[PDB]
Order: sequence, then structure tokens, then C-alpha cells
Amino acid sequence: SKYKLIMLRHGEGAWNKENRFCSWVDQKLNSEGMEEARNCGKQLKALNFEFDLVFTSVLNRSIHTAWLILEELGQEWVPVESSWRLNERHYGALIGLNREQMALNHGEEQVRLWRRSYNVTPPPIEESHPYYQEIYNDRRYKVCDVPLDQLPRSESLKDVLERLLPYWNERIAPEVLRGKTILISAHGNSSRALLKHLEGISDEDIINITLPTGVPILLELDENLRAVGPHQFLGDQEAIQAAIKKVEDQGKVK
Amino acid sequence: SKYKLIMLRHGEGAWNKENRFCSWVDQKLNSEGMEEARNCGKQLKALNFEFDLVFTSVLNRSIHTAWLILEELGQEWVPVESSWRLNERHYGALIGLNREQMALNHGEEQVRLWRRSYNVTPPPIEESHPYYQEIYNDRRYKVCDVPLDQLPRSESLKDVLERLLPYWNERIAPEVLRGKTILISAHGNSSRALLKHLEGISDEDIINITLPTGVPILLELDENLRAVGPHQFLGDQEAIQAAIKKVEDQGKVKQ
Repeated sequence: SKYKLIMLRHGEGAWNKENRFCSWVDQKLNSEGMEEARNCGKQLKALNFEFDLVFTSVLNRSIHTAWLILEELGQEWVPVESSWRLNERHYGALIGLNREQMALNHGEEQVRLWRRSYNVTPPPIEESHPYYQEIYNDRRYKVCDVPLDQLPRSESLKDVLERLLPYWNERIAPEVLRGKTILISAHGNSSRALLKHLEGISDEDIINITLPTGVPILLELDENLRAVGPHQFLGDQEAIQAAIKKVEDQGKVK
Repeated sequence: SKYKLIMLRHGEGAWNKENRFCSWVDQKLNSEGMEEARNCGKQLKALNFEFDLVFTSVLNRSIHTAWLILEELGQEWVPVESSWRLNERHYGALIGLNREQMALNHGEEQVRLWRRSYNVTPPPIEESHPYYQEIYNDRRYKVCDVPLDQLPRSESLKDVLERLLPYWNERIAPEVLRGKTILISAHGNSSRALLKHLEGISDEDIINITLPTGVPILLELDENLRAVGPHQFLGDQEAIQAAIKKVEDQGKVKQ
């Protein structure tokens, strides 16, 4: 293809073992998630990736993932830019809740709908929510490209794409078209949104895409920045399939 | 004072204890040097610093120092910009040599000129030098604002200032004048060059300035972007003076 792009979601964060929706809560990587980022960097080094620019969200776990990757590559000097527009989907009032408990109380199908639907919007987070203040009082959201009171209080995946697309179009895509090799260090839902756009995945088919943590995703793009074929997970496909199943199973009872 | 910013040189790596000139060799911090960066971050957190921009060199030890400080502050989202123009001074053929060996071979006075004078230039690095290829083959120097073939093969402190000052004037200083809170994560001699300029230190007097590793310098500048007074170090002054003496003593024969 004319261009190649790498994107990924970070490895396990500090709420993964507790199986809680994390979203805009700024949890750090845990020890396993740090190792996943190192493994990504080693895999990218083995394939000779030489990045020219890295894009991340403003959540520290995506930034630390980038930094660990760049250290493994010996590319710490490569410019990094961060934007809330690559943040994980805002899960609203579901932030902090246990996915398995939700499946037990409401049905696995209900949790699957909440997690993977394109159109369904979670209930908005309210000021009484235990995690409201630590999100909206953070300085990183006082200096972003929209006013604090305009930031979402919950998002469908469609909403994520709507706020990610301007950043892709205005900032990332022009660099790809210059022939620069780009790394996008983001999150499960923000990566799914961008894949939906670049691959032309239907609203119905995007529900069945679950991305494994800490696995580089190669996208080959044509002159119009449309995918030439489906995304490719770089690694051992058996391990990758088990990693996908692991994410799916977070929403299953027992 | 009208403006304030933080500058520092990173903590130690292996060649600090071994007493070897490191310069453009891209050596990593060791454990102690990582802890020095965390300690700087804790001091800046105590002072409630809220950075808007961080500037570093392209040597990974300065970048990792910045990342560790930002992590201590919970400010990993703050933009970082890295430039060869903040790199440590290029020590030429002295790269990788032991400073005390140089004092034994050439005398303490000559070593002090090489390390601290303004105008004396180290002998240039040649293609046969054991560290030449790993410096000049590195992609970070193929994508600079100067062609690979025009990058220095050694630098006096004057040469450092000549390549650093445009970056200060054109990229960093405008952000200071916009009221932004800036961190500069740099190196011993690039920091000394900037201090010489900002404080108006004479060509003769700069030879007496040595900076300790891993110690924040909180610089105070007036409306014309010149220092209000001599630089000061955050931390325990007796420990800082002992650390300065240790750096000076690297270039001395042991009595």
C-alpha cells in the first residue's frame, strides 16, 4: 500500500483486575500493562519501524505506553502530541462499575450492548458520581480545544468518532500524506472508531470488533487514506485471539 | 521578578562513577539518576508547579528525566519538545576518555580549560573514534535543522551558545513572554551556556561555574528576559556545594 500506520490500545491498567469501567478516570498502567507496552516496542523494533510522530490521548496510560514503546525502539526523541480527542469513550455513569456484576444484574447481552454498540449512549455522569470531580477539575481539560463545559458527560461510539474525526482530518492525516510513519497510542473504543472510519466498517459490523490490549495494529492505506485491506494484528495470532477473548470475557458471568 | 522557569541537568549514568566524558554518546540514566529526576519532580510538586511546556535535548537521558518529572507531577500530558540545540557540549575526541586520566596525561590546568573555559575547543572526533559511528549514523541527526555533515565534531562553550541561543530566542523565550511555565531538561554545559547568556557572565568568569546533577535551578528573569540575579539551586545548600565539588574534583589528581 502507499502508506502504513500503527495504532494500538494500551495494556492493562490498574482497574483491569477489578474489572471496572475506567474511561476518563486517569488510572495508570499496572506492571503487566507496562510489560505489554515493552513487548509492543520489541515487536515494532523487530519489524524496523522508524516513527516520525506519535499521537496519544491525554490519559496518562496511553502516554506511558508510547514512552515505553519509544524507549524499546531507541526513539525517545520522536515528537509526541496528545489530545483529548483520542481519549477512551466516556462511559458516563457506568464509570467505576464492575462489568461482571453488571452482567449478573442486567444480563450479559445488556453489557455487550453498552460496551460494543455504535449508537447507544451511556447515561451521563452526574456531579454526585464518585469520579466526576477528579475528571472535570483536571487542568488538562481546562486547556483543550473546547471549553470545559462543552466536553462530553457520556458518549456512544458514534459520538467518539464525531470528536475524533476532526483530529484525524486536521492533524494526523496530513502527516500520513507527507509519508511520515505515525504511531497512534490510544484506547479500545477510540481505536475502534478510527478503524471504522478508515476501513469503512458498517454500523452493524463494528459491534463485533474487539481489540486486544497491547498489540500493534497495522493499517495499510491508499492515496485517499482508505484501508487497502483489513487491519492486521502484529504478533502470534493464537495469542492475539486469546487476548481478544479475554476482553470479551470481561462482560461474561463467571 | 517578572518571569520564572526551571532548568536542570539530568542525574547520573554509568559514566559518572567511571568518570568518563559522555557528551553526545546516548547513555541512559542509571537507577540513581532516575531517582534524582523523581526527587526533582517531588520538589516541584511541593511548589505546586504546573508546567505548560517542556524542552529537552535529543539525548535520551534528558528526555527520560523530563518524563520522570512529569510523572511525579501527574502532568504527562504536558507537551514536550526535543532539540539537538539543547544537547550536551560535543567533547570531540575526548568522548569516552577518563577525566582523571586526562589530568594525569595533560595536567589539571589543561583539563579545566577543556571542561570549563569559554573559547577552548576540544580536539575533533575522527571517524576512527570508537563512538563516531553510533553518533553520526543515528536517525535523530538525519532529521535535524542542520544537515548531518554540518553538525559539530567538537564544540567550545562558545560554539554551544551559538547553536543554543537561536533555539532559546526563537522557541523557548516567546513562550516565557506568553506567561507560560517552562521546564528545560538539559545538560551541564548546555545549561552553563544559557546561564552565561541570561546572567551576562563574562567569558573569563564562566570558567568558575559548575552545575550539580539533578538539582533544579529556578531562574528569575526580568521584562527583557535577562536574569535578575545569580542562579540559585533548590535543595540543601551544603549537599549541593559538596556535589559541585565532586564534579570539579573529577578533573583533579588524587592527593
